[PDB]
Amino acid sequence: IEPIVYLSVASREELVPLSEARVPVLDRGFIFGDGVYEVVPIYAEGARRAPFRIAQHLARLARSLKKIGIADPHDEAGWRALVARLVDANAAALGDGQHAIVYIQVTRGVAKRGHAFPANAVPTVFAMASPLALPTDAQRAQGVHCVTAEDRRWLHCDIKSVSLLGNVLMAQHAAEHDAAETIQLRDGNVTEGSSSNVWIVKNGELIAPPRSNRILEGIRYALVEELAEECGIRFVAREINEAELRAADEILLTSATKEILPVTRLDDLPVQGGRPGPVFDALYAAYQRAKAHEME
Amino acid sequence: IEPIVYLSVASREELVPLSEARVPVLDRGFIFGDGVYEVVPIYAEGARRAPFRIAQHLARLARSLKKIGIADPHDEAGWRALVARLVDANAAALGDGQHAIVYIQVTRGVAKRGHAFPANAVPTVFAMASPLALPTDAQRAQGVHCVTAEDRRWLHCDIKSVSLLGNVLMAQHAAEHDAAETIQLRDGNVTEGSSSNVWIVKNGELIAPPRSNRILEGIRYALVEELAEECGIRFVAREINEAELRAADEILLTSATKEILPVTRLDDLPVQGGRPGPVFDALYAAYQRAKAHEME
Repeated sequence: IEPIVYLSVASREELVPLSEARVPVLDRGFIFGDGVYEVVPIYAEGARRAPFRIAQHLARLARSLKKIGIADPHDEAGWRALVARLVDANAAALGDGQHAIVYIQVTRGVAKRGHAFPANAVPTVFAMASPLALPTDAQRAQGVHCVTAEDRRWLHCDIKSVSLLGNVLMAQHAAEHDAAETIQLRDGNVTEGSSSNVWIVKNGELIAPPRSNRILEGIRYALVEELAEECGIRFVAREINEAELRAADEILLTSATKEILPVTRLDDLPVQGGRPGPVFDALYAAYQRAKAHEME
Repeated sequence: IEPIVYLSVASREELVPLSEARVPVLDRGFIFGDGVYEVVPIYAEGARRAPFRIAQHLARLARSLKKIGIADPHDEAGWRALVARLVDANAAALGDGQHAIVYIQVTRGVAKRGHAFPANAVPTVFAMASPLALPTDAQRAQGVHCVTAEDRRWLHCDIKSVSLLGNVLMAQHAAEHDAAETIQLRDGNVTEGSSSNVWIVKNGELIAPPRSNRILEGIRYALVEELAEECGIRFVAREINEAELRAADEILLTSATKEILPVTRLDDLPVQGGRPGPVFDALYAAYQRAKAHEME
């Protein structure tokens, strides 16, 4: 069964098979990377599918839109209804028991090509629901490999934008090095991954960089704060320099698709003893409780 | 008469009216800004249209493609033939005497959404010929206004990429300030405009920043070097700090669509006496000779 996607262009909307969904070539999403996006995890219990932290994802979408001057085309209820309809439309394509991600992209729309904002732009909206494969048993048990690289991205990383060539290059770098992610450093301090946030553990304390324009605030930033408090784990927001990263007791990744994931090799060297640590274990369990609590 | 555009997706190519040209929603140009582009000026003498410096533009296209790992889908002759066919196809839409720009965009193609390079990607190619309005008599006589801003772009500015949200924000900033361009500064030194290169004149000498990953090497960089030598104007490649920019005798912009243009107001203050200077005049005349010489 083919995925069914949502597409609205020039205020004309459709729900159609993926193979039939096409955008005009002059959409500024295609020409200028002029748009923002969200990825929302959708968990299945049999035929029942429910989003996780969708209020917080939609609040970020609103922030990303405002940051680049695109008017938000739906209220929160409207976005929620759109996502629900899209997920429902994909019940057969996904199948019972199958988790999903909902991808939402909003661009400034179609106009004569010119860099400044076009007068009276109508935003384009694209949304898709596709299967989500969470990190496996094996990956949680063994942990994953990350490499490091210099952060050469722009300085508006607080916007979740589709101008993602810099992130694409870092993801490809990771893949070429048999790694799940590239941990970027700027001025010798950790920023983030190509599509995940980075945490370390040192002497029983959970540590993350402070919120800033070098780092996208993941929906998991607030969540993991909550989880650490629940678990009685001290959380410290603080710059992490390269030495501190390499000497960490644990290194963790978070994202919508990763949940929380232990990093047990860094640039081909084991992280401590090369196995996931107890803070990962506790936070991962707490994440699963949070999923059950908020959705069931 | 509607513009006719070229589109190749998944190795299937067409020449079609603009209104009929659409790309699949999962093209990585739309999803990830994962692509590069060129803008080539096409000058008309009546019904005859000819590209200017197209060899150099195509060489840059090849460099941009290689820099992000996309295989080049044509040899130089193939690109030249594509451009010629496209311009011919648009003879009626443009009309006699009408200059054009040819826009060429190449993306990594359509695939399941994932940041790393997809295995066996077939690049998408989009090309359009649209009317070019050069800066007017009035603009050359009076000069244009620029504003300055901090350079918050990424650090691979040597790639002419379509991940252009950062450039879009700077172009919009300029428009909001009744300005033609935003001159960016990084670490207190001039880099470039949102879509143009920046030059100053001080004590009869032409000055531009050095080639680097903070600045796209315009096709006009080599050209203007040639023109300055022809005119007996000393050219110096050197960092320009903010003070030197504001105290310049002349400030100039170059791009395919601007040719060379004098900047006579900077952040709402006159540049010297607020009128275009003699180095602008000489270089502009030399540019026109170069056009006549290389194309006629």
